[PDB]
Amino acid sequence: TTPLVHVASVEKGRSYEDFQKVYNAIALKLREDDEYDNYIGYGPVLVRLAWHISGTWDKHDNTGGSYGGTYRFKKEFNDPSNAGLQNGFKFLEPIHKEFPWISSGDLFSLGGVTAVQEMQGPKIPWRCGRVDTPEDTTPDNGRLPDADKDAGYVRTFFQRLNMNDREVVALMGAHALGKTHLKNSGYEGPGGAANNVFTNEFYLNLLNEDWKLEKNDANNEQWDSKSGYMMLPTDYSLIQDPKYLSIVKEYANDQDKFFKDFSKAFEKLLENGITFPKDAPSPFIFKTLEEQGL
Amino acid sequence: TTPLVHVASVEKGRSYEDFQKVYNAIALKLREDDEYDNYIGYGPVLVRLAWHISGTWDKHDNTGGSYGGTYRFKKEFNDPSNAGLQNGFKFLEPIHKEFPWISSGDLFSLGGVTAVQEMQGPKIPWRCGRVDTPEDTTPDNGRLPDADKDAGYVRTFFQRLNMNDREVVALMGAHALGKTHLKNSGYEGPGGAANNVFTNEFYLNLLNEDWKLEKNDANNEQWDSKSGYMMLPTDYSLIQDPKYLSIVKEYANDQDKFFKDFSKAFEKLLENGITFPKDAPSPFIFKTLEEQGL
Amino acid sequence: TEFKAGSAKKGATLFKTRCLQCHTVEKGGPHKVGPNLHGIFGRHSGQAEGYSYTDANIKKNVLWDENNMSEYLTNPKKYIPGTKMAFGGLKKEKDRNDLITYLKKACE
Amino acid sequence: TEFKAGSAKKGATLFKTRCLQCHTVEKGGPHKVGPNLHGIFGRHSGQAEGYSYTDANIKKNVLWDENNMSEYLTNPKKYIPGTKMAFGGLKKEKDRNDLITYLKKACE
Ligand code: HEC
Ligand code: HEC
Ligand code: HEC
Ligand code: HEC
Ligand SMILES: Cc1ccc(N)c(C)c1
Ligand SMILES: Cc1ccc(N)c(C)c1
Repeated sequence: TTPLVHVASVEKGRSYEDFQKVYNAIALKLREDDEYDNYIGYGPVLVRLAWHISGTWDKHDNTGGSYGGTYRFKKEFNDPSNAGLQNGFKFLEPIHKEFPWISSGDLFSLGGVTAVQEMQGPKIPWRCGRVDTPEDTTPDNGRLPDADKDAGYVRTFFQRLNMNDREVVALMGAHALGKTHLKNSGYEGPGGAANNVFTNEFYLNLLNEDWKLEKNDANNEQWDSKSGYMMLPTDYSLIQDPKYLSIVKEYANDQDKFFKDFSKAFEKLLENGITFPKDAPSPFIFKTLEEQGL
Repeated sequence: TTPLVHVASVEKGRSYEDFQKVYNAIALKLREDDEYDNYIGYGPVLVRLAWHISGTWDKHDNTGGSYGGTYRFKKEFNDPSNAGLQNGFKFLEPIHKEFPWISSGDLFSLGGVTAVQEMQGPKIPWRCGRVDTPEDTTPDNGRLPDADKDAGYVRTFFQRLNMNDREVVALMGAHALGKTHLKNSGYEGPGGAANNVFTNEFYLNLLNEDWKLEKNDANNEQWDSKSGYMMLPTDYSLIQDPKYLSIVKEYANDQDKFFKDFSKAFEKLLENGITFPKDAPSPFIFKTLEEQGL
Repeated sequence: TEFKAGSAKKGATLFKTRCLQCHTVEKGGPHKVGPNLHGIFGRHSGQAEGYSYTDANIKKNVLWDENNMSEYLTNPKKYIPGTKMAFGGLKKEKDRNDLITYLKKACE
Repeated sequence: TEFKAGSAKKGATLFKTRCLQCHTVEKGGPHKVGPNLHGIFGRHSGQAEGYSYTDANIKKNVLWDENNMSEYLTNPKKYIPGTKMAFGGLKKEKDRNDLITYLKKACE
């Protein structure tokens, strides 16, 4: 029967100038709603949403992945256990109503892309063609990484997402955006000062901040800094593992190297499980709101 | 020595894309501070500002107009025809600092064009090349019309602006936007329900409402309707005069015609006194925010 | 629910400036440029008596709830093409939440 | 001046939920990722007493008053490129009207 084949089918009569409009609507709503989560913005929750829906992918049976966009169905997410993402969705469906022609998968993939570029991040090529598939396909959770694990778990997990050491250290750079909410995951606190700005501060803190193993009120252990910063054990595992420790120090010295790598990785993650027919156009590169005078 | 010759020279290395940047900045700030004047916005005052600037033109000796764009002090804003315009200048100078390359006249005219289009008006072609001038070029008071006159006054006044009968009934339709202010002009109230949405309500309200002469708190007379509306004596003269009345009814039955003729009239008004070279670019038709996805 | 709850005290001030001129609220309200807004939540579009609606307003026959309202109020001509309601549209979700919060109680 | 001021209360949150992670408000405050922000009005483009500072900002050496520095928080990379000031920002005039008022008073 072979693993599933998800083929990118572009929305009808839709080109670059259409998805740029959607991009803009996302980016402006980011700027209109700045009071979310003690003035952090919907930036972080949108980058996580894209990661989470692209993270259920399984290269062995080609199940899950961003293509499906089946995540609007309730069976998908338990809510909680993956808590915090219900805000990411409540941010997008008015934009889904402004543009009812775009597929769900395309939407919160673009939102994940729009969020980064607006948060001073690198420019990430994005593609259209992901199609909603709730019928017969609703990826069960438990496919997503636990927080309390280590470098062995991370490495063996991301190979399922077809990611090598370099890619997963790059994608972990996103954990400089936002914070952990104790009410959602069981961990509390940010791991950086700039929570709404895409930088390399992540790799800097790991190597330059001192960390103590501390319990939180949710009884789970974590690494906490003197500055008030924190890290997940999965994040802290990256300085524990020598192969991971090498790549970490590189992005700490060169931020531009990280921007090029995150772009390559984060795009790959979004396009995982999708076979693009050769008649499909080159990946879009969207202009930000700043370079449009806005 | 012949009347003053004003040649339109574009700023150094400027094009279409550069000006939409300013347009977008204006259109956005127009949306941001929407609390101004009891949620009417800076829409009307930007339109009026453009009118008042262009309204200083004299076709006899070619003085005034929007070319020079050089007046910082219309004899101070308190008593004469210009009261309330200082709020429009305060809207523009933060936009003028991020674009110090743009001229005053262009920023004054474009700001007028931007407001009309953003208030769902017609598309108004705009041109660049206005150059700033020194002190001895400053237009003065007494150039603009008084509110309480008759149709004979309006006719002979707009002659100086090179505007015929049809071209003034079109422009007076702009008085569907905003309201008169007693603290400013000496007249109080709106002449319509939609003050921040460009329509032909001015012409419908004019001959479908019941108007009666009444004295406001500034002891000036005006035409009020029982729906709470008001019309300047100059506005009401447009149905007193038969030649004006025929056009008023026309725009009342056809808004699409009114939009078409307003654009030609408004563009002409903002372009009076300008000599455009032949190697100069074609007029600009800018994209609105709603067209860019906003 | 997807929409949030705002303030009727800053939702009424938003009504007195942007809506009150075209719309009344309380029982037996006089028909202005727009109809009387009372019992609008739970009734179909353009079903208030004694008012002349455009076709397009009645045609969609949507049932006004607290969410599809905010969709119509951000772009009145986009949600119902051909409507004769002239309004710029609310672009701040707060303004939409605060107003509907007021409209929910004002229009009980 | 041409730039108004806001209430002395609301944006105290906008210093603690927004600018607290970097800037301190007290006399001789301990330096963080940002310098001790006190006496800022009347002082220079990055005095930064006892704190690491790139050349990219004292470039201007312009005093920080209410007027000249209103473009400072709208887009940092725009008014002083190549800097290390990285923050989300605010695009509405109210918030800028606000935060200055507390660092016009508590930064005396
Ligand atoms: C906030 C500023 C506003 C709210 C909230 C509503 N309006 Fe209006 N309104 C106006 C007209 C001419 C109509 C009828 C249009 C047509 O039938 O095609 C309406 C209608 C509504 C409705 C729909 C009611 C129904 O379908 O039964 C709602 C929910 C509504 N209005 C709420 C006029 C105007 C207007 C004139 C200048 C303004 C500023 C507003 N409306 C603004 C609001
Ligand atoms: C870090 C996460 C910051 C946030 C959030 C804000 N600021 Fe900032 N500030 C930060 C740094 C790293 C620096 C200077 C260091 C360098 O090398 O450039 C500053 C500096 C300022 C200054 C000028 C200081 C001086 O001596 O002239 C000002 C006036 C200032 N910061 C204000 C400010 C405001 C108003 C903020 C939020 C609304 C804000 N900062 C956020 C780091 C960070
Ligand atoms: C490419 C992006 C990306 C990847 C890959 C990623 N995350 Fe995250 N994650 C985010 C973002 C962005 C946030 C911040 C969300 C917020 O602040 O609400 C986040 C937050 C979290 C949170 C806290 C959420 C909350 O509401 O408290 C947990 C737990 C978490 N991540 C676990 C993981 C683990 C474990 C891995 C891998 C082993 C991982 N994530 C990989 C983007 C990512
Ligand atoms: C093309 C545009 C245009 C033309 C032409 C025009 N006006 Fe107006 N005028 C406006 C707008 C828009 C306003 C509303 C300003 C506001 O609401 O702040 C206004 C307002 C006014 C006001 C009141 C301002 C206040 O603050 O109360 C007066 C007085 C006035 N106009 C006089 C005139 C007279 C007299 C004429 C012609 C005989 C004229 N204008 C022609 C656009 C125009
Ligand atoms: C800055 C940051 C972002 C995300 C997460 N999960 C953490 C711990 C820190
Ligand atoms: C609707 C309106 C707007 C402005 C002015 N000036 C008048 C008389 C009516």
